[PDB]
Amino acid sequence: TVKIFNITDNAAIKPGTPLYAAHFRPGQYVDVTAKTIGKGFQGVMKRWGFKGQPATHGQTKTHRRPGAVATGDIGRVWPGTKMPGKM
Amino acid sequence: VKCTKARYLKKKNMRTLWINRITAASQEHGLKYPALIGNLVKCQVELNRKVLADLAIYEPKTFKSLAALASRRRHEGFAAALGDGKEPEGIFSRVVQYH
Amino acid sequence: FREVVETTIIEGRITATPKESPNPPNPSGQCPICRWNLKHKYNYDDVLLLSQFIRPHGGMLPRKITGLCQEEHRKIEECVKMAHRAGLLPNHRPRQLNRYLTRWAPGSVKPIYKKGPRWNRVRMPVGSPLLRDNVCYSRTPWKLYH
Amino acid sequence: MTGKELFEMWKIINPMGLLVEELKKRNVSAPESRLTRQSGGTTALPLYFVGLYCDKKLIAEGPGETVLVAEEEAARVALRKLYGFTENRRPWNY
Amino acid sequence: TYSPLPDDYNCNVELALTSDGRTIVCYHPSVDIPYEHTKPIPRDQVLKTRLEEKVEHLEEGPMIEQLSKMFFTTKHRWYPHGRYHRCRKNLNPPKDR
Amino acid sequence: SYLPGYVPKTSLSSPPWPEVVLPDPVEETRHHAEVVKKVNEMIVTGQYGRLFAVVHFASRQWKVTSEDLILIGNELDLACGERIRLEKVLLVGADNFTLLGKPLLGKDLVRVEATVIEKTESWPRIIMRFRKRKNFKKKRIVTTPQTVLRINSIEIAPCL
Amino acid sequence: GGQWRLQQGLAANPSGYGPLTELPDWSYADGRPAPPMKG
Amino acid sequence: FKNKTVLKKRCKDCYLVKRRGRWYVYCKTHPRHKQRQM
Amino acid sequence: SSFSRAPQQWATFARIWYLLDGKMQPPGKLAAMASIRLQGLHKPVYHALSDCGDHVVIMNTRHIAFSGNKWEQKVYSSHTGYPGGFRQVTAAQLHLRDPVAIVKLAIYGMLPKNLHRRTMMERLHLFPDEYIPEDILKNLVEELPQPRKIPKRLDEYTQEEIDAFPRLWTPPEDYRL
Ligand SMILES: [Mg+2]
Ligand SMILES: [Mg+2]
Ligand SMILES: [Mg+2]
Ligand SMILES: [Mg+2]
Ligand SMILES: [Zn+2]
Ligand SMILES: [Zn+2]
Repeated sequence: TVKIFNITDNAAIKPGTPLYAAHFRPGQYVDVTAKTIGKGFQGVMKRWGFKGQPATHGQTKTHRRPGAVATGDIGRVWPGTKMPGKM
Repeated sequence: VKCTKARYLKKKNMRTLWINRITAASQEHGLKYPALIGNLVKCQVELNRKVLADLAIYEPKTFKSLAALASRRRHEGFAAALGDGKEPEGIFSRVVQYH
Repeated sequence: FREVVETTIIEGRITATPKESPNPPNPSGQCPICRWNLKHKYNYDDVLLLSQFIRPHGGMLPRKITGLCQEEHRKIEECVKMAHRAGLLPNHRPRQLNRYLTRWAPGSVKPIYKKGPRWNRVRMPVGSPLLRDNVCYSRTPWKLYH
Repeated sequence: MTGKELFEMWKIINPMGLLVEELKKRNVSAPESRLTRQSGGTTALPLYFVGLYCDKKLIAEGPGETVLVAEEEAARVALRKLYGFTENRRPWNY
Repeated sequence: TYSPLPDDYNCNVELALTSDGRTIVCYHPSVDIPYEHTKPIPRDQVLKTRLEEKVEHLEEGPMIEQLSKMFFTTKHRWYPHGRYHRCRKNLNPPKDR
Repeated sequence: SYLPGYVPKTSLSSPPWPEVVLPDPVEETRHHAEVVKKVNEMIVTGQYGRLFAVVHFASRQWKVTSEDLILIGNELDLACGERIRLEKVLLVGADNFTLLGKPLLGKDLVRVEATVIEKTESWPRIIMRFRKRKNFKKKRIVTTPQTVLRINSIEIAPCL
Repeated sequence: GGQWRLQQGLAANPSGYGPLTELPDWSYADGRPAPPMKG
Repeated sequence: FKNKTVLKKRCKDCYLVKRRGRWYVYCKTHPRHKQRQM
Repeated sequence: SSFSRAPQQWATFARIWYLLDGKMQPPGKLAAMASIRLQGLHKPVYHALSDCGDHVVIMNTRHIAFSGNKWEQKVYSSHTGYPGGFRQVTAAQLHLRDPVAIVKLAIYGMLPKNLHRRTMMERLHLFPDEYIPEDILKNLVEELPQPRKIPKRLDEYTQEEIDAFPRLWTPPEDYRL
């Protein structure tokens, strides 16, 4: 992996140079970016933490489904609506 | 049914195209389309918009002559309006009469 | 004119002034503008006239001293505000967005977030209703609202 | 032969050569090419109006997409003017 | 000293009226560009000068963006068309003058 | 000494357009005479080629030249290949000069000569009327007669 | 320019009773006048 | 301040000032008289 | 013209690079004339199907001027379609963020609402300040005249005209001013 770090002009280091752990020091603060663990296609319960539907009390095939996705007047679904997908 | 109404629409659109091209050439000579048309009529040249566009495209010097004539007629009209008296009518403002 | 000097000693002194240009074209006029034939022939650009009528620091001069009739005074006042906002008076300053024909003070107008329907459209004022009656020199009157 | 161009009927290779030969044989200074008009130049669709002058007197003008082809077209225009087989010439009398 | 239009871009227009006043005569000789107004025409030791024939193959995207930059258009003109339109095109169009 | 009516120069004390003074009639008339004489001697000498004309014909205005073709939307009571003179010339021109009628040029001044070369019919034209939900539908096919005229010559004569 | 033509007395439509519309459109090349037009 | 359509002076110390494009009645001795045109 | 057919066609249908200056000009008038040029309505051979547009290079777009209070009245509205994408920025804020956006939007609004609009906008070129790329400067022809006339501030007046304008009134000798 190659990553691009934004530096000021006084921080330029010659290309080809080795970087080690001691570039940081104890008692410091950093930010760490990485690809999170992929979960594949996931439903709203895992992807967005919806409450779902109750198990018993007559429910037909719905325990883990999104409820209404939009309102009646909107003849469409808003962009950015929380729907199942890759997580 | 459209081949029948498109006849009318074709006539109208061709006239609009002529007007647009005439306006383009007139503005090229610094004149405006209403001024050009009205003053040509006043000068008693009855060229229609089709041939005016044809001259603007294919006969640029003749079109510049026409624009000059219309501009002169407009200036003569301004002069007569400001004079408001009984000064000589103007060389190109003269009307040839028929009986 | 007259100046006051402070040094404690405060004193008043008279300085040289301009007088009236020799021969007005209309001596019978009752107001400087009426006397020079300018009733409807000056705009916010005519900073020469406006400067003749303003204070050194951008303020207006009172009617009882300028000799102007209310109508002309108010038109001068409006033209002066418009010229100040346009920046045509760089030296009559107190104590970046290019504007002109600015009627209202820039810091006191709210944006038109909701333009109305095209039959009750909220328009944007331009120019001045006081200068509405200026000479047109055109076949279309001034558009005071955009 | 009604409605065709001289160099559409009679093909030639070097109009500049023919033109300088004609000018030399009728005792005229050799033409100088100059850039009368120019539009674009850095783009892929330029327009160059190159004029041929003789003794600082314009004898011809020609358009093109490149300076060289515009100059060649100006040479052809000059040839047409000199030989009289021009577009606005007096049409044939039948 | 009066000219209806500026007299320096297309032709030297001179308007006239005949004596009877029935017709207008326009004299318009062309205006020629001054020579002064023109501009002059712009202007491995051991081996062959091998001809520099490189043609990098650009994939469709960057290719189309290069063409669009070159000709100041959008990408839609450059994207292709289907067999229906390709066959509907007239390959022997009428040609006047 | 300011005249009684002097306005100081403001942005709108004077009209924005430039002041224009027209030529005096006498000198201008002699100028017109000189110009007309020059054009006339051009015509006499023959310093022109490839005239063009704007001609009124069949309620239309046509910009024609010699060796031309025009298509008139009616029959013309003329046999094929017949020479006629087009007469209502609104305009005639050439390089460096053009003549303008008011509104028509004198027949002593210019002749248009044309030739009837074809008498034909147009391609069939469709007139279909339709109104929906009212069972309204009509179809008609027409073929307007047509005449193809070749403009042979445009001639001018010294008469200005 | 209908109003101006009216002010000069030349109809309003340039296709009205003027020489432009009333003179014969054509004539034979030898000079024989054409038969009158239907309009 | 109180929103009003018709502004009225309730004191002899009340004064009308036009600020920010709206009229105001300011009173320094009776601040209950502060009025804002709406 | 006695040109050959192909060069004649090329000359007739060639594109022209016009130059236009901002610098105290109304964005609307700039947009009107630029849109005319971009559509090619200034050419007498114009037709919507003839692709006869011209390049327009507008400069000093950072220094345009709005009449009236338009800087604070005029509101540009957009919507990122996510619920709540409705944003409205005054002309001042939009100008501060992007110095060419106002002129670009005006020309875009004035252009005809068909599929040629984006091609015309592609031929349009905008630059906020005096700097112009060298290739464009080498392409330019015909700086068009500015619509407005730049009313010439008081300190820019010369002494000749200052004294040629009459003084209108006689001040009292005893006024402090
Ligand atoms: Mg549960
Ligand atoms: Mg069930
Ligand atoms: Mg279950
Ligand atoms: Mg109509
Ligand atoms: Zn007064
Ligand atoms: Zn109070």
